[PDB]
Amino acid sequence: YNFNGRIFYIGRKSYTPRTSEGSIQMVYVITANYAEGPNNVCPLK
Amino acid sequence: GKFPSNKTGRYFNHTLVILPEKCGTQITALYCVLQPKNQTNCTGHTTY
Amino acid sequence: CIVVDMQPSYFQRDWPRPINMSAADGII
Ligand SMILES: *[C@@H]1O[C@H](CO)[C@@H](O[C@@H]2O[C@H](CO)[C@@H](O[C@@H]3O[C@H](CO)[C@@H](O)[C@H](O)[C@@H]3O)[C@H](O)[C@H]2NC(C)=O)[C@H](O)[C@H]1NC(C)=O
Ligand SMILES: *[C@@H]1O[C@H](CO)[C@@H](O)[C@H](O)[C@H]1NC(C)=O
Ligand SMILES: *[C@@H]1O[C@H](CO)[C@@H](O)[C@H](O)[C@H]1NC(C)=O
Ligand SMILES: *[C@@H]1O[C@H](CO)[C@@H](O)[C@H](O)[C@H]1NC(C)=O
Repeated sequence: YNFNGRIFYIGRKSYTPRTSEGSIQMVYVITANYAEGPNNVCPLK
Repeated sequence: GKFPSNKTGRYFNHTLVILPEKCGTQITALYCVLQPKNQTNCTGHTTY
Repeated sequence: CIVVDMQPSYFQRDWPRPINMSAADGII
């Protein structure tokens, strides 16, 4: 691949995004930062 | 990357630019794709 | 589009102001 004028040897491999019946299989990564200041983000109670 | 005039200072994807405006009273921040124009001594051709 | 003059020879006067830690100049 010629990106910007430089040679980059790459490789692409596909995969099936969803199951046969039509359910999309997600992956959700959640990173929560506990800092020393006031905690703004809260669950709604 | 490099300009077509073999110079340095071209950014090939989304750039963040910080610009002061209105006699130094407003500070703006644009995150936009910066495309070179094709005019004489204006980032186009072999003369830059 | 606009013809400009580029000449960095006049742009080399130094008047340096180094970082003074005792005043916390660049402390975030
Ligand atoms: C998170 O969101 C859900 C959905 O928006 C909230 O659940 C909803 O809670 C209200 C009141 O607690 C329910 O209203 C009630 O509905 C029944 C009929 O369904 C009606 O007879 C009552 O008079 C009242 O209006 C609503 O149905 C319910 N919805 C669902 C889908 O459960 C939930 O309270 C939220 N969590 C919070 C705010 O902490
Ligand atoms: C960067 O710019 C190139 C120019 O066409 C474009 O193909 C590429 O998708 C851009 N990068 C991203 C992450 O979109
Ligand atoms: C920029 O100007 C200085 C001043 O003469 C010079 O020493 C330097 O080589 C120049 N750099 C480029 C990339 O033209
Ligand atoms: C740093 O600032 C303090 C406060 O004026 C001064 O006393 C000290 O000499 C400064 N240090 C240097 C290296 O300039």
